[PDB]
Amino acid sequence: KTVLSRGYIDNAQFNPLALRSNVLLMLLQFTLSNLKINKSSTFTSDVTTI
Amino acid sequence: KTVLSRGYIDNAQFNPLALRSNVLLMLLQFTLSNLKINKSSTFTSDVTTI
Repeated sequence: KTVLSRGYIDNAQFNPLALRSNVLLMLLQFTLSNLKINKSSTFTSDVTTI
Repeated sequence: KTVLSRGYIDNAQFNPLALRSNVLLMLLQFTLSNLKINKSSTFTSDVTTI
């Protein structure tokens, strides 16, 4: 319910007519919520079995 | 009962001998009442399935 839904839609509903746009925005938020660098951390040598 | 009817006929009658004039005046009022400009308004789309 990112756009074109608030103000008339019910909490339990979604509007199929505006599906693609809302899906697009949700994916966009998913993408933006991951823009970060993969820092390296400390390491330990393992001695456990295989 | 615009003309020729003020104090000549009863409140429940209409003058049959002055019909043309009264009709003409009534139409004239009808015409003058519609002298307006059809202004625009806020157009919008509907997200409804209809």
